[PDB]
Amino acid sequence: TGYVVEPYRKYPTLLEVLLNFLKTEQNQGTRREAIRVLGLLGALDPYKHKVNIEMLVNMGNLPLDEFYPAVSMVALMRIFRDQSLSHHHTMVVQAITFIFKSLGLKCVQFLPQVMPTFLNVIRVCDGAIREFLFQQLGMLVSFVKSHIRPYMDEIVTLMR
Amino acid sequence: QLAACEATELLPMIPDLPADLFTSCLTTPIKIALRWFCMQKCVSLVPGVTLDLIEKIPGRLNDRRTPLGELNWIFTAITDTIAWNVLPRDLFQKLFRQDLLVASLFRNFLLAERIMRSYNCTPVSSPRLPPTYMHAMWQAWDLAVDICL
Amino acid sequence: VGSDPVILATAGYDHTVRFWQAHSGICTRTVQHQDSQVNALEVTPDRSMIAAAGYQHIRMYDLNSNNPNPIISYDGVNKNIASVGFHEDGRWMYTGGEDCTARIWDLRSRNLQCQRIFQVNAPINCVCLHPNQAELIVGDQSGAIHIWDLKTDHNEQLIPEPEVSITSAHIDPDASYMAAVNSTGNCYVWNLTGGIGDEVTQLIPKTKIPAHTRYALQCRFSPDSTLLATCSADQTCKIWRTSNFSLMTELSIKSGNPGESSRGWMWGCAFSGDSQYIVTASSDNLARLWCVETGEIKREYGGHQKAVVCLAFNDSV
Amino acid sequence: VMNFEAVLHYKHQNQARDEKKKVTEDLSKTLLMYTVPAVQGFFRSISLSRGNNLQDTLRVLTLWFDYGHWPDVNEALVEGVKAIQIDTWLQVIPQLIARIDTPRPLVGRLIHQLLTDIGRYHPQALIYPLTVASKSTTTARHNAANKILKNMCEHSNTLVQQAMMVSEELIRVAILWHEMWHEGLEEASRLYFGERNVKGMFEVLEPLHAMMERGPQTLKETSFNQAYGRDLMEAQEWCRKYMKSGNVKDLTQAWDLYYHVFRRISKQLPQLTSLELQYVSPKLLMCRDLELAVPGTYDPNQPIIRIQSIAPSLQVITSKQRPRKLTLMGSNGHEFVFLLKGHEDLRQDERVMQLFGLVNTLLANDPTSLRKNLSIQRYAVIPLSTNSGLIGWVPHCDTLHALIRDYREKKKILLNIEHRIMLRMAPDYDHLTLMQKVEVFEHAVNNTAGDDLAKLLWLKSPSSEVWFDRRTNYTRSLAVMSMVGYILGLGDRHPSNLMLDRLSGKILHIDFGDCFEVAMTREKFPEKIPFRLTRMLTNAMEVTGLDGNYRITCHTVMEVLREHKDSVMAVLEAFVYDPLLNWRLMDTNTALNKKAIQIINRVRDKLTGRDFSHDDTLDVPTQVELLIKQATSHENLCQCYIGWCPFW
Amino acid sequence: MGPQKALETIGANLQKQYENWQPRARYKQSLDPTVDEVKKLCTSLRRNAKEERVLFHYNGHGVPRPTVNGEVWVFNKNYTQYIPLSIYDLQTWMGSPSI
Amino acid sequence: STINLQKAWGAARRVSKDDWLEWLRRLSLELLKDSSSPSLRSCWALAQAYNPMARDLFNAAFVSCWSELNEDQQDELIRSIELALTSQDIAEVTQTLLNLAEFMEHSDKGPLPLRDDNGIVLLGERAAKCRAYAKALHYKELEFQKGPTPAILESLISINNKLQQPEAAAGVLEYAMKHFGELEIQATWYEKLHEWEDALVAYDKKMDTNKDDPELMLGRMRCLEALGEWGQLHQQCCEKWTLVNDETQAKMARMAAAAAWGLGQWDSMEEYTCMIPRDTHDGAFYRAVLALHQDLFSLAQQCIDKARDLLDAELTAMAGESYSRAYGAMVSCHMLSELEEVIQY
Ligand SMILES: Nc1ncnc2c1ncn2[C@@H]1O[C@H](COP(=O)(O)OP(=O)(O)OP(=O)(O)O)[C@@H](O)[C@H]1O
Ligand SMILES: [Mg+2]
Ligand SMILES: [Mg+2]
Repeated sequence: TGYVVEPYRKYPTLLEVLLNFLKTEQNQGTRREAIRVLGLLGALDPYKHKVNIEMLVNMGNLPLDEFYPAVSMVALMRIFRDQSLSHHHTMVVQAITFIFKSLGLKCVQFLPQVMPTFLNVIRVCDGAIREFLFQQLGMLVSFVKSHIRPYMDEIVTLMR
Repeated sequence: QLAACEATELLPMIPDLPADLFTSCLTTPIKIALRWFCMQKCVSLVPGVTLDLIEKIPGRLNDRRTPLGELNWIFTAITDTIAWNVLPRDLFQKLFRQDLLVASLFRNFLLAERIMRSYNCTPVSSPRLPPTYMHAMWQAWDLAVDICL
Repeated sequence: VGSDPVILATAGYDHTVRFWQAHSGICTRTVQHQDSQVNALEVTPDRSMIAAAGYQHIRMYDLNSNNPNPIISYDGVNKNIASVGFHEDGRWMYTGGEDCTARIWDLRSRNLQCQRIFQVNAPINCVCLHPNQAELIVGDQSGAIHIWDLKTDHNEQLIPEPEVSITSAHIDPDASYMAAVNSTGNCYVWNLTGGIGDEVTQLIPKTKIPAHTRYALQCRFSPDSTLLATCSADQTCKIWRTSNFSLMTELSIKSGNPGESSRGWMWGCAFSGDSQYIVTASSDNLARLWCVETGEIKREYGGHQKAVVCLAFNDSV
Repeated sequence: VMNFEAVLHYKHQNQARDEKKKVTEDLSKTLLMYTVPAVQGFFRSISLSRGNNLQDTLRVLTLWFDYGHWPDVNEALVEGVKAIQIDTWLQVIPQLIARIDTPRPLVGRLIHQLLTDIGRYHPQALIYPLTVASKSTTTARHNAANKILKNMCEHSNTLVQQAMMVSEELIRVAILWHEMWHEGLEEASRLYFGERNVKGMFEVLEPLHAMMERGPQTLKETSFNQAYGRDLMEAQEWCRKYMKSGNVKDLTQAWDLYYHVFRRISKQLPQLTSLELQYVSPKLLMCRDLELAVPGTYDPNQPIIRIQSIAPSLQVITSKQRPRKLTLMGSNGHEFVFLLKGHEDLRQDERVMQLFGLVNTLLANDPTSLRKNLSIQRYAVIPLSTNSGLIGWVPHCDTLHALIRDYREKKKILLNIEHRIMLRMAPDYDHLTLMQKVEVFEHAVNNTAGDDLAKLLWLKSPSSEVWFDRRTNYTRSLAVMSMVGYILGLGDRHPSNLMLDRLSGKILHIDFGDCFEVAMTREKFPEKIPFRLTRMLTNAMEVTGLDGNYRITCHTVMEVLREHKDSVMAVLEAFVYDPLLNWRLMDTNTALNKKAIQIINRVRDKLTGRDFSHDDTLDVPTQVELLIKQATSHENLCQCYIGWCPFW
Repeated sequence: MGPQKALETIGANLQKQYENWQPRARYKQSLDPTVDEVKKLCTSLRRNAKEERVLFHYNGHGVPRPTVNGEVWVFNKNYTQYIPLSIYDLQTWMGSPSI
Repeated sequence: STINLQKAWGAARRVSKDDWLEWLRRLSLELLKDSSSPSLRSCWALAQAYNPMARDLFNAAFVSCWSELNEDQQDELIRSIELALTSQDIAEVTQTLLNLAEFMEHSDKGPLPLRDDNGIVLLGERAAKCRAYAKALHYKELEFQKGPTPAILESLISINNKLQQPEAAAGVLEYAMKHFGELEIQATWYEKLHEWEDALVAYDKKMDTNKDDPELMLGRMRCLEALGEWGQLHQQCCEKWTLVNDETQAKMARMAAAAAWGLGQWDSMEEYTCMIPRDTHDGAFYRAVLALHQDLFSLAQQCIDKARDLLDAELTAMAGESYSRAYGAMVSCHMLSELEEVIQY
């Protein structure tokens, strides 16, 4: 049909979505095809791209003692979102629980990152896992103590 | 001696109470007594009473014939009663009658013992009082306040 | 202090005025100048007392008498006093302001006011006095050498190079050549049509000397008028000879080292009576003394704790 | 524009013949042939930009305003004004409101008829401009503005009576009674002890006594009046007993109580760090869901983000002028933040921001420059009176002064090392000649290194290809606001009045209070610079130096400014032939129309390279070079005020 | 309020609250006090009241929690360090009729 | 804590892509086990089972280790890093060590003690190999900071031009003209500046005086194709083949194929294309192009599709930092998928 460059206006995210496939998908027909696509849509003047449109300085911000937990927490939570967790839920949550156990009450700073995803995981996931997640939720609860109060509604909804 | 909390326990961090909780009980009883009334499930049956209304209760703590003074006057009667029906006579005299300020503190301390309970604290006193939190004259106060606001 | 035929004095940012001696360099005595620094000194022309052009205030200390604080205080100049001069008889002092106003100050009669003024555009750097005591030469920070007649009230402006702050000036005791020196690093020589009885007072442009790379800061002729010494901000004091205008001598206080990030500039110089020794001041605490023939450091007057800007050097009987 | 340039040939070429009865009528014959087809034409090029016509629209104004007192330009203007989309004029309202009081009869009535139309459609857009016009001093403004607000009340009374109240409450918050008393008293003490002036000292104080005669309107004013309303009443009594007797023995009793509250209030203001809005202004706390839009948000092509509710308490920045950090929950939900300033006329800022609007337009339409992201970082400014206004706060920014301070303390560098070197060498640094001070300046440059900005611009970037873009943008940006800054003539650019975007890297100037060489002529520390291109900022560019990105970006900019000089004049003539700003230039000595014409002479000069040498015509590379030399010369830099920070 | 205003004010309010229950007493409030400050204060109140009862209200939300050693926390002159204060020392300075 | 680490440090007896990557994998995981911080130790368990967990913590993991280790142990490690960069340019081992090296500069820990400069010269080389031009410039300027030379400036104007930053290149030239007023060997400089006519003058002069060199010709050929001149470039190829080596002929033949293709001389093109190595993108491309003139689509389609699979790495190295640099590779795939449309046309 000859629908070219125009797709970078209409559904403009497209370039970011395609250039992940070249840096992820382990097939030299899929990685092969993703090039056939990019080509056929054509190249963009990077100014046209900037119209159509952390991790290192994550060290830069902090002293090192606080750095390490923050990095791990970010990597863990980047997995902690459906597709990769289909196998590796349990692993992630075992790490987190060990992190908070290790930190003391300085763990509290990570709460708003973890907790919203965490509770949504419980509702979403299969019952194969679910009895484990509650064991570990209760573990988070214990280290954090009273600071969990903001999320308590959601927890009670989950339990109920 | 008078002490906010037991040796184990930590004081409450609860956003709507003051951080001064044991002092405020001891020396502004009516002000927290009313605010603490408002935070219970008791208020389910006093509709149209918010914390804003309790800010502006008219009267003062000396003019007996004005809602604030009335509650204050009641309060005094109640705490003095809870002490006189609980403590042995010698001890009651020592604390509640000998001198003004101590008597005022221990009267009010009874209120603290009742409140701070509901937030996992227990106050402590050097002449050790018995537990008065359950004593039925409190449920009189509860009604008295209810009507009076 | 007064008794020595070579009175040398020196000062800058250390608040002291130190009195050296020529042969040895044992410090005779020192005097305080608090509240300020010293922009330039001069001795009065009968060796009687010495001037210290401060910020807001000239003061004058006794050279003959032993250990005083100032005899005379003049204020009434609401910025720096950037130069002085003196009437060779010893009645007047011809000052220059940072406030664009080259005054006259009577020495004998006490009067806190000035006798005359000569207002121009920019701040007044140099105030040098022509030998017959009738003309006064005032430069400034916009190129402009104004020649001001003290008798007739005439003022004839004169721009050698556009805009560049002409930093200092002097005219020889012969009245044959005048030299003023600018911030570009050029020393401009002017031929005198010597206006004695006529007031012709015309100048004929002789030579632009590529004198220095950086700021030239003070130029002076010797009493011989064979030699024109030009101090600078390349830590140098290049002596020029009168006939050619060729580099006869090049004094330098450079390091002799690939890394020495400005030891300090070569501020002000002043010849001897015979013009064989040339003193100089510097911004590394060292008032020196040289040999004009060769360029050999005959003495070194190191006593100041902070920097030094101005000299006061004196041959006369 | 051929017809417009032909018009300006026989205007300017005739004043050459004329100045240096019937020569104005022959002119009025010759001009009129072209003046009218210029106007007719522009209307078609405005109706075929429709989204990009600020340049074109300002051309129509230059014509209307100046050659509209003819009836035959009036005719074509009238016709076009009825034809053109009423959207278009929104972009040029400041120019229109500035001439709302025209002594020309026929022009002024057409303006009204246009503003009353913009008042009909897009009312939001107008009311804040009109409200500051409304409470003017001069008669033909405040009659005509209050007139249009009356004619604009029966479209939208609900809208105006909101917006007018909001406005008048925001000003009660912007300065509190005890501030007004503190600044009033300190100025009063300068008059009677410095100058010895007594009648002018009453002129200072008694408008505050007239303020306090109204009585406590809000809780904080109640607590002023209860704390010290009495003292001030009594000091007023004694200063009024001076006006019948004329003894200094009255006055000593008054200055007792005046210094009394002065010292008390001076001991209070350091701790007023945040203002609980109930105490200061209850109407705004009470305010929920105004139809009136969030200030400096209104777009004719967007739906209105309206004031859902004002935030309950205000953070107070500590400076000379103690600005508030006011914030509004808009009806889209989002906290919008402002900064609400007392004692500064922000109509300069308003117009200057309009100018950058023009420049960004010009630079974006040259394709060579478009590519390069030459874009001035303009924020929003909404005046509320002559004495106050709001200013759109900027996200992801920090003053150089803050960056450098944070870096210096991180790596344990003593903050004022440069100033301390200078003082350790020469203790009397202020009290030196020029040449002496150049010594000391150079010494303290040649012992530190100015890597500080250059270094932290890399430490704070994540990756290198980020850092690269940051620094490329940083340079070009800093050049564009050199050249634009120069023209405007934008004084006092010390390191707390400019700031770095911690994302894009771009620079962003703030505070346009010192404009058109106000700073160049002040009688203590007159600036000698065009723009700060100090060594620190220099080191942060590519290691080669100025000769790449920065110098080449100056030419690129200055080709574009010297090209379209007439657009740039139209915009600047606004706040020059508006009387109510230009008192700023009357204060240069220790009359106005002459002084106002001096500015616009000056700016015509910078845009013709007839700036340095009135006789010569300095072509663009050459003009730029002389400027760079000026800005970077150590004589010029060490004359600057010590807190200007020239050794950064 | 900003720190210093708040602390002074709280001393005023706390005094006003005790004035209801006892309006005829000397109320000597100490605000973020040093050890030596407290010593001067308690001993001074002894010599005034001399045989009769003396209140000692101690708040301590600013300081860390009191130790098993029998030490309660106050400040040093510069406000860097929480200094401790032995209860034994405190009941030395305060008299026997006390609360 | 280090005896298990030592197995993954200098196990650098590696030769193919898979061999070096598997060095990297095992290294990153070996780091995570050790790392003294409990909040990384934790992840190891996961880091095996999901490898991008180790990938992303690599830099962080590395500092947690490196912070502890002995001086002997630091040099032991660094010597295998030196060797990992030096021996074998793998996109995803260089771009993980360069990004580790850059991570190390923002740190309190100091930069990596490589080869006495803090490795500036080494790391800059290998950024310019990767087409990591921005990083390449950071280090190139770090050289400049310790006393510049004509060689530094020469490169520094090409690299600025490779970032498409010509005002900065022109600036660097105006540094040169002040301080190195004589040194001015600008035959390569004009060529790097994108002053292609003046470069052709300077290489005309330099090939008149000195002999028929291959290097002067390669530059003077690059001048012609950058001008556009096809007729003249086909002359500069024809004459010099036996005088030229076979190593230079791999560099040369790419320009030659485009030139002969320029002039509709296909027989010549066929000869030159074979000289280009098949495992490169370019070789695959021109083979495919010849095939399209000849009319052999099966073969062509295979070569196209082979080229894509080789291009994978060029698009996988660039775009990991910025799309702007990816843009080079983007034009190639544009051509390829258009190459496909040539068949269909
Ligand atoms: N538009 C803005 N965006 C972000 N920050 C701003 C803005 N305007 C001002 N600020 C910040 O607030 C501070 C004070 O602002 P400003 O300089 O306008 O107030 P001021 O009291 O006039 O200060 P000064 O005494 O320097 O004139 C500045 O140092 C700046 O960091
Ligand atoms: Mg400011
Ligand atoms: Mg300001």
